[PDB]
Amino acid sequence: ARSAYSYIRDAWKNPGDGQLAELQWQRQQEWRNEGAVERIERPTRLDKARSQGYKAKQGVIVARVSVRKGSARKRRHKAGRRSKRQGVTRITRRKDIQRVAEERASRTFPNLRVLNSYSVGQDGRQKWHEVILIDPNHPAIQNDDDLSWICADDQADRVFRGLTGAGRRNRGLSGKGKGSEKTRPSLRSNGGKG
Amino acid sequence: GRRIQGQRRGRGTSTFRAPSHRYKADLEHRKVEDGDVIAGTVVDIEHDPARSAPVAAVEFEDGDRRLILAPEGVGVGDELQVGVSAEIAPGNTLPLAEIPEGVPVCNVESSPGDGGKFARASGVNAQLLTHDRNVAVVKLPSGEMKRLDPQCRATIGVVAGGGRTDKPFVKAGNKHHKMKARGTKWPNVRGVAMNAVDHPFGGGGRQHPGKPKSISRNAPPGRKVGDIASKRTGRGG
Amino acid sequence: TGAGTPSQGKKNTTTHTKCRRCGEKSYHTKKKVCSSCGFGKSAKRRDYEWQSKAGE
Amino acid sequence: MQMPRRFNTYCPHCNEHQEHEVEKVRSGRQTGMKWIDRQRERNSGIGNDGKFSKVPGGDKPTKKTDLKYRCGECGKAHLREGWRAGRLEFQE
RNA sequence: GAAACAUCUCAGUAUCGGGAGGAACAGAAAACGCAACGUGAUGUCGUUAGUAACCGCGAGUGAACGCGAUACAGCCCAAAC
RNA sequence: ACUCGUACGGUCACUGAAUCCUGCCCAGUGCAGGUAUCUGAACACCUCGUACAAGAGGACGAAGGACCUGUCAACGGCGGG
RNA sequence: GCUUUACUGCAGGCUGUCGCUGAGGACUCUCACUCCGGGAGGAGGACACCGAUAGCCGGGCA
Ligand SMILES: [Cl-]
Ligand SMILES: [Cl-]
Ligand SMILES: [Cl-]
Ligand SMILES: [Cl-]
Ligand SMILES: [K+]
Ligand SMILES: [Mg+2]
Ligand SMILES: [Mg+2]
Ligand SMILES: [Mg+2]
Ligand SMILES: [Mg+2]
Ligand SMILES: [Mg+2]
Ligand SMILES: [Mg+2]
Ligand SMILES: [Mg+2]
Ligand SMILES: [Mg+2]
Ligand SMILES: [Mg+2]
Ligand SMILES: [Mg+2]
Ligand SMILES: [Mg+2]
Ligand SMILES: [Mg+2]
Ligand SMILES: [Mg+2]
Ligand SMILES: [Mg+2]
Ligand SMILES: [Mg+2]
Ligand SMILES: [Mg+2]
Ligand SMILES: [Mg+2]
Ligand code: NA
Ligand code: NA
Ligand code: NA
Ligand code: NA
Ligand code: NA
Ligand code: NA
Ligand code: NA
Ligand code: NA
Ligand SMILES: [Sr+2]
Ligand SMILES: [Sr+2]
Ligand SMILES: [Sr+2]
Ligand SMILES: [Sr+2]
Ligand SMILES: [Sr+2]
Ligand SMILES: [Sr+2]
Ligand SMILES: [Sr+2]
Ligand SMILES: [Sr+2]
Ligand SMILES: [Sr+2]
Ligand SMILES: [Sr+2]
Ligand SMILES: [Sr+2]
Ligand SMILES: [Sr+2]
Ligand SMILES: [Sr+2]
Ligand SMILES: [Sr+2]
Ligand SMILES: [Sr+2]
Repeated sequence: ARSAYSYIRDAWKNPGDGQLAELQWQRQQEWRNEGAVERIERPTRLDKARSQGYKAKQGVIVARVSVRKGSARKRRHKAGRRSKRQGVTRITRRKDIQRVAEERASRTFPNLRVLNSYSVGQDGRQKWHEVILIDPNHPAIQNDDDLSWICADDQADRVFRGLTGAGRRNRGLSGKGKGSEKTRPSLRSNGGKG
Repeated sequence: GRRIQGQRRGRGTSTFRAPSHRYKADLEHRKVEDGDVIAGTVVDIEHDPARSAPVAAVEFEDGDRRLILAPEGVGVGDELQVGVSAEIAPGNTLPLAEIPEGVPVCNVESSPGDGGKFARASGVNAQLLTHDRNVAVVKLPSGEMKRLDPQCRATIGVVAGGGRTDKPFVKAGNKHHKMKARGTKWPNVRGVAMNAVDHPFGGGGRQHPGKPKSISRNAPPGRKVGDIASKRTGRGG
Repeated sequence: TGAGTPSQGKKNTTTHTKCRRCGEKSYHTKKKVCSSCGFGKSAKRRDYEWQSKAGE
Repeated sequence: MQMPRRFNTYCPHCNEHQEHEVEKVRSGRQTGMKWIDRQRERNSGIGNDGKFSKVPGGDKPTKKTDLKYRCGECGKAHLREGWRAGRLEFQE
């Protein structure tokens, strides 16, 4: 039979329809008055959280982050630039808003490590994402056969080096064949052409 | 070129800033709940460095020493009342609804409870004209008919220090002293006397503007100089 | 007044001093920032890639 | 100059002389789906677009004859080398 | 550089911000597509090749599959119950 | 920032104490107001096209422009016969 | 370096359109959102702000 989780999932397929439309209209009013990074006890999308790796355990933290909507907040050139490099308005950043959210969260919690994240909607001026962070130093996690990999030294600051799922997708690493010639094993090894 | 003088202004540097640390008080109306039982005695009449007009020092019934925007004919010993049921006397503050038509008023609020925005300079006044349940039409010092909320407070009488503009400065030194008390860079060098690099009207073998002086509203800062969006120019016609 | 020799006489102000962090006479006693190591500006030591030739 | 609307001349299709009809080549409308149209969309970004930033040039004082010679029996057309003519009017 | 120059080129170079390790990153196919009755995670080396592809179709720019090597290693969740 | 400011304000320009004065010109350029009609992009909408799409056309039409008016202590002009 | 009715572009301003954005070719409302108010509450209101795109102006700048 269907899980209770499948209903949270099916509601989030259309966040502008049904009971969720009313819920988000109410929640966003409280969210707009909240901070940049707000730690929350329980995830808004349980299915997605659990699907991404969350467990109702010690050392597993969730936090909602709001990042501004739109393109790059670019300053115009103060020196000589050829016509091609004179733009301000149409320039967009190479990192997506989800990745900016994950980084801001990881900085608010220096000891924790980013596991994953997901979208929880937007209004006209900003976007909200909930980031699942993990405590690599808590024994409740060092003994977890499903999460203890994040405790390794090489997993330190994993988000800033693009090792998150959102990191790997934004780096163009999804495709294993055609189209990923300049992306795998890294953008840097391929001369920054990805 | 180089940024024009009006552009250096917005950066808010020392040269363009007002000497706020030498200023006395932010002349706002008192916060009363409802009851009118707030009145006070005028203790002193001081000079306000920010507006070059006098300001009255009032001590209220509850023990609050605040500087208020002084109208004409207000002295030491005089009692001033602030509230809804206040007396229609010069120097009293009450909402526009309670003030009768045809009475000169000053320190008028824009949105009820802001503390006064309009008619604050030396000798000027706002004229209260029409009454309604919804709107109070006030004629501001510029001659404009401002439709306001009747719950907007205002002080009865014309502002003190009238006729200041009547006497000439005579000499540059007097202007210097007035300007040292304001948020203004003075003296003024004409753009026509500058280099092309410094102003749109700069350059030339003789002094005259480049293009015509009447500039469009859509003009960017650095080009918006001369006669900004002029409907007309000159005296005749 | 000339910008050269006669303007050098007014120079009796102390700005750059011995730094607590690096030991260089670059701690600006008015800015409270070291021009050499960045003490007072950053926790990280001031270093730049242009302090050496590009391929070195 | 004056040009006869219908006249006897060679047909490279029929391989014999037939009565041809002369018509001025009417410009066929563009689809906007050729490679050059797709390149105009792709190679245009911030600043100058190179070749796509150029505007159409001038005109020669006199253009050549742009004509179609349509066969009377087989109904197929052929193109010929044009000649400089300030005006080209047809007879009948 | 294009014997000017704007796209292009120099170059994702210089330089700047953030961060890990002793190495990093990548990685067990929603792959490939010598189309196959075929291959079988990933880096890297040789080659494929200055080939395909791009380009005021100018100057210039420029892969990959495959192959020969190196080394080889596959696994864990979410959900169902 | 102006601004502990509010039109007797303060911003932007021109001229340059006082005294006597400051003519004519709105065609061009600028600014501003208006505008039946004309022109005027994209989205959505309608027709054609495509089992879809590219694409072609139509309808509607903002500011702007055409057009009209105001304005020279606005740029300036004040001749030849 | 500087100028402009040089070429090409880039900011900026104006304007339409989409998102935020809701209820009953012009209109009413209040629930988002904005502002005023210490507060109660008041003004405004699906507009404005902001994100995106389109047309016009655009030596202010390259
Ligand atoms: Cl992290
Ligand atoms: Cl003054
Ligand atoms: Cl012809
Ligand atoms: Cl194969
Ligand atoms: K260049
Ligand atoms: Mg590598
Ligand atoms: Mg005040
Ligand atoms: Mg004056
Ligand atoms: Mg000063
Ligand atoms: Mg002057
Ligand atoms: Mg000079
Ligand atoms: Mg000179
Ligand atoms: Mg200039
Ligand atoms: Mg002169
Ligand atoms: Mg002059
Ligand atoms: Mg060259
Ligand atoms: Mg050439
Ligand atoms: Mg290249
Ligand atoms: Mg391939
Ligand atoms: Mg002079
Ligand atoms: Mg506020
Ligand atoms: Mg220039
Ligand atoms: Na962290
Ligand atoms: Na790319
Ligand atoms: Na492309
Ligand atoms: Na050359
Ligand atoms: Na040159
Ligand atoms: Na090119
Ligand atoms: Na004129
Ligand atoms: Na020079
Ligand atoms: Sr760290
Ligand atoms: Sr206040
Ligand atoms: Sr105030
Ligand atoms: Sr000049
Ligand atoms: Sr006149
Ligand atoms: Sr001197
Ligand atoms: Sr000194
Ligand atoms: Sr500092
Ligand atoms: Sr450094
Ligand atoms: Sr493109
Ligand atoms: Sr372009
Ligand atoms: Sr010609
Ligand atoms: Sr293998
Ligand atoms: Sr005079
Ligand atoms: Sr005119």
